[PDB]
Amino acid sequence: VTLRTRKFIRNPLLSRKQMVVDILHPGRPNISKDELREKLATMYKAQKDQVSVFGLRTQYGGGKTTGFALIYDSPEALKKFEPRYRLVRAGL
Amino acid sequence: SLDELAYVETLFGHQDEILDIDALGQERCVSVGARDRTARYWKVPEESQLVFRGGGEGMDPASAAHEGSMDRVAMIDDDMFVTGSDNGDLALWSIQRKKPLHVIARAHGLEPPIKLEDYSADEIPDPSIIPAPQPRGITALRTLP
Amino acid sequence: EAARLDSELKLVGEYGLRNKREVWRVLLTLSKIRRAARILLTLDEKDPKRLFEGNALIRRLVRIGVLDESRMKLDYVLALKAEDFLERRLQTLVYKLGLAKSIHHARVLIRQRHIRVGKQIVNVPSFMVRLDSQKHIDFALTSPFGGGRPGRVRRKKAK
Amino acid sequence: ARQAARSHDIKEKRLHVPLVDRLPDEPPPRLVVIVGPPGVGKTTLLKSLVRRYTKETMSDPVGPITVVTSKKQRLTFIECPNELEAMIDMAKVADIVLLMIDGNYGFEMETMEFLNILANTGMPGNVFGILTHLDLFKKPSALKDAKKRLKHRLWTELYQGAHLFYLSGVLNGRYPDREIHNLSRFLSVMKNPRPLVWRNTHPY
Amino acid sequence: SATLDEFIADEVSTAPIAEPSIGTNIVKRGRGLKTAAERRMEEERREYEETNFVRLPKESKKERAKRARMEGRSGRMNFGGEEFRELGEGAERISRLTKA
Amino acid sequence: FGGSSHAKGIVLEKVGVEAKQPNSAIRKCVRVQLIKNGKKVTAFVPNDGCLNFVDENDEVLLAGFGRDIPGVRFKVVKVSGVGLLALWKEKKEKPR
Amino acid sequence: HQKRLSAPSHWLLDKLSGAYAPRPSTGPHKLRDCMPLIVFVRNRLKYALNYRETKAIMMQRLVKVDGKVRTDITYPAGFMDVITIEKTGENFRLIYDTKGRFTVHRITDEEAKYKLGKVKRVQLGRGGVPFLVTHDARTIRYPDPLIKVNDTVKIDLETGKITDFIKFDTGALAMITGGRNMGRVGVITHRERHDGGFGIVHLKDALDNTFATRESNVFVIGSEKPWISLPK
Amino acid sequence: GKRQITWQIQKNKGLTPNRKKEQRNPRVKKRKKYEEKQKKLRSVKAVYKGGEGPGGYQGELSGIKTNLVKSVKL
RNA sequence: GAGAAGGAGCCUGAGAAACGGCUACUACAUCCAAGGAAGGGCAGGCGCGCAAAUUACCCAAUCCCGACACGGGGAGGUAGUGACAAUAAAUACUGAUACAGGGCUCUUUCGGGUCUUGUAAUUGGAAUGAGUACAAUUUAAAUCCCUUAACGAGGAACAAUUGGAGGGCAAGUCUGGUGCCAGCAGCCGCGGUAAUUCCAGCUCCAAUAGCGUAUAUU
Repeated sequence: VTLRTRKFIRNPLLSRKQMVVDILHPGRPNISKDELREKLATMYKAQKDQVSVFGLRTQYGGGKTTGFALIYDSPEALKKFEPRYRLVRAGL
Repeated sequence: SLDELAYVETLFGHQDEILDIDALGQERCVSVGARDRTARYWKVPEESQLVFRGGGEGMDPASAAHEGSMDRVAMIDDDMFVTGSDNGDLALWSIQRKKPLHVIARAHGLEPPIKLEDYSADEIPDPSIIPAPQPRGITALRTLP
Repeated sequence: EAARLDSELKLVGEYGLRNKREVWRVLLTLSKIRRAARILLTLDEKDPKRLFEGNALIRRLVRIGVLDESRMKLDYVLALKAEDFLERRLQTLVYKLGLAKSIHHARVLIRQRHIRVGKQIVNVPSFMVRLDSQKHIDFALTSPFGGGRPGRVRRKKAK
Repeated sequence: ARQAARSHDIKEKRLHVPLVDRLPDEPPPRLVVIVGPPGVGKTTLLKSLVRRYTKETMSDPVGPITVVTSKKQRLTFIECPNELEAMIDMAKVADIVLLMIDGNYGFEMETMEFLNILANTGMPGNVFGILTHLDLFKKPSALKDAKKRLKHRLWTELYQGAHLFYLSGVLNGRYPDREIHNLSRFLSVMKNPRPLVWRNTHPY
Repeated sequence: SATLDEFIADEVSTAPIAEPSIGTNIVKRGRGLKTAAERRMEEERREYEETNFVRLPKESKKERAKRARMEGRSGRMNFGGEEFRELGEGAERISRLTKA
Repeated sequence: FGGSSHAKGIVLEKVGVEAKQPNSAIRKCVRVQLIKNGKKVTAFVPNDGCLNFVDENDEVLLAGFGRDIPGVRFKVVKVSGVGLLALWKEKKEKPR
Repeated sequence: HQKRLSAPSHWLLDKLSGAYAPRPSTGPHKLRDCMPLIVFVRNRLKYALNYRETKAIMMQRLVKVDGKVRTDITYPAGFMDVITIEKTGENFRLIYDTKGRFTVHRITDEEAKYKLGKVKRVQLGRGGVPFLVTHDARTIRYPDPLIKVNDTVKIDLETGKITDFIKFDTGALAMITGGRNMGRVGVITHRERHDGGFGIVHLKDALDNTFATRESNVFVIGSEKPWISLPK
Repeated sequence: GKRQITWQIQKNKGLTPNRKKEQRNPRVKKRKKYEEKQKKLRSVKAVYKGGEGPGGYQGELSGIKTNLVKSVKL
């Protein structure tokens, strides 16, 4: 259930904020990235509609999962800067 | 992690039961086990170890004892530390070298030799036979960061 | 070659392996090693190639703890054999470290993944061990010996 | 050397018995048996085949349906009903036999029965198998495993390295067109009937 | 020169080498124990993966065939934790460097 | 023989089914015709109730003999496209 | 459609960028004397991630190369071109290392406003007008008359006018932009004419290593006068 | 309302000769043959088998023949 | 390097003597209402009547072209088959009780050797992957992997084979011969198929996820 965000970059010119996001569910089942976007709306004080996470490789032996969360300054910035398949995976 | 009160990770590599561990404000460890005479500097979030083996090397020569076990550790700064072995050995070490920087034997001297009165139940107490004293060695260590 | 027959059988029986395939395979490993030993004797003493390559190979062998920390010379490098390679074979460590009553029970345990070395559980009983790791072998948390769930038979008997 | 050995092995397999041919210069329409279990859509295969060959949807195709597919030759497609008796009829007739197999169900007894009777009375020219109703599978691993095992069993029953095509769904209520197309591709590339003494001595 | 590199790495260099932990470098349920060089290669793969934090396709068929070909043609065997070269021209390089 | 390992043949006309004793080699001989030349040679079948499988004018494949009519050379492995030991372990029946 | 292995080695690229490398568009700089802008931003400076990412960032007017916005993705940025990005507000110059590979200097507008461009050729154009062609293929109408070949010129880059010049001088620190000893910072100490073609100079470093380099591939930077701040 | 096939025709063994557990696992068969051979060895030569009994010595618990020499004559 | 049915001539463009086109000649060859009219590629399957690797999917990444942020890309990468090899490895673990008394081995054999072994006995324990699988993830989308909740071994089953040696037989069959013999072997017997439950699943040996046989032969 616990999280860390190493290697965070502002990306001001792409208007996006990039953290190497490590999420750890010890003994819990897998993650539900949409719930992760909900949680990271709160974790970095945003809304769920301008955040998008991909990557999401759970390590060997369960628990830790490495993902890549992208926080845009606007959901429209996400719309203009986001990949098509990533948008429809988010549900837009 | 006490913040969520959970287990996060373990580390193995110790041939002995680990006797002592010291730490600092960074994400590292140092951990000594006894009969291997070995300190281990744990690089925690990358999960590596740095092995450090002691090999202990006007008095009777027999009383001088090598590094029997490896009892206490004190991490002083990010790069040096010290070990205390129960044969009275006090050894400053560097991360940068494989070798101890500086060890001193009989850090608390030798033990008092026992009486002939309790060593032998003889009406004649003879010092011709008597064991050599063992080195009064380290039970505990501390340092301030 | 009835001697070949009985010798291979005694190898398996003393260490309860499965077939002469696996036994011949470990013998092939030994053959490559003793080939190395022969070559490094063919170069004469105090030669630099000999010094560094032989020091290397001896460090390799003592790193996997097969050749003893006592004896550290090319003579004993020649003198090693299959019983020693089987000694550092893994399942033997479960039996000689007192978790499984029998070598076969150890084989079954390794199948259903109850022991680990360091972190990860192991399934292959021919995972060679290292001298530096061999004492760090215990049950995993998910196995009822180590804990976790009590098991399916305890589950059904409670049912 | 090894060239000579391999080549004489090749001619060795190139040998058979010397039987006489008796096929007229305008040979009759060679026959395709359609055969499967009950509830298999024997009917559906007939429908989709005749549409691919004739552009004409038959809402209820029965009987011997005869179709040209090359300037040399032509076929009569005919299914068996669900009786062993008509199965033995079309068995003693046949020259090429499509056998259709049910997927998630496994094998049907009449399927193996007919396989046996065709085996005894004679292996004709060509036999192919179509594994069908494949969209009754949630699990890709399950589907691929079933394909593997039924391939192996059908191989040792039929002969080594057989021909077993796959038919995924039922699209318009008709079939998948690409699958039935390359099916027609492999079956229209034709070979002479194989000389069974019955079909080279008598009239039928 | 690799044997020489290992000797100067451990024996004469008064600087201890970082060892990875025991259970981490087990590859697939025990079917692999990671050696130092390709373990470093794994580290290089992961550090590139976190540089641009992109995902990769796991090694494609051509590089797979290539490295398996090098293995099948290669005089090096990964017995346990260690690698084992054969004893031809690398050792002759040792001989040449020592004459130098 | 010849230049290849196996050879093909028709079986011509069985002798030795008039053979009196059950399992004598003069039951188990059979007369094959070598196709590559047209020869008439003499081959074995490894059991009586499988000689029963070899019927006249059914494709028959012969091969060597390695080990009471001493020195017959040939025995028969695949019958009509299926192996003899197969038929006689009753794996797959005979296609003619 | 060339390979990543056929890509030249002075602009760097790892083993994971796919087998192909983009070819640079034609322009002021030469083909093998180019690092494309995408290779700059996302492969060397990693500011974007994808082809379409870099594409979009350049479709919007956010970057200006040498004071002018550039939109084509593979524009030639060969040597000591200044690149401003106003969002971070940082400018970059493109030099070599001692190893002969591309290096990028972060810089502000104070040093970024000018360019030390190497003169290629002076001529007398139509209307008899003297003009100047520099290494950046920039022409200048009516230069100062003293500047002949093998001199460099400090250029305004906003009006683009002459701001200074350094004469070709055996006694001036120079930079190597070609050949087998490419990218070696040292002082011109001698020059041999070799009239008949391919004359050279003798150039020692700061630490007593003399070597013979061709006046074609030489490039002066200043007598001492580090007019562009080399990284320490 | 269909008709299944059986294990037989799914695995056309037919007229194979029948075998045992001991054969069917080639792990087990070299366990027992190793056991019985080691038992077979316990006929000819002499194995060590621990010390004298923990309760004590109890005679040569299976007889002594006098007139039997088991010495290799060198 | 040479070519886009064959020679000859011509046409655009920055770049072609594109093989892109036109024209003639030649040569096929299509439809036709007979007057006309268009047109010439690779891939595949057979190639004896008998045979063995997808007719998968996407431009997601990298790269390329255009009025051009979007469009298109036969590069590229994703997936499927596999005893041709090669790799790791299941098809079981372990008591307790009862009972039986031989089990086995051999130079040297009408003779010796060594001591706990077996039982198709009764029962107790645990252990579980293969299959099955909710999901979540992965991905262009899928799949695989990692995780992972839940089902999930008592033999007659979640059914290991190929190969050779040998033992035992009938109210059965046949070939010899100075009665009982001796051979060959023998799925056949009197009856009997919903009948029979027997060497009750015989013994040995080798390799066992494989292994034989012919031929050439070294």
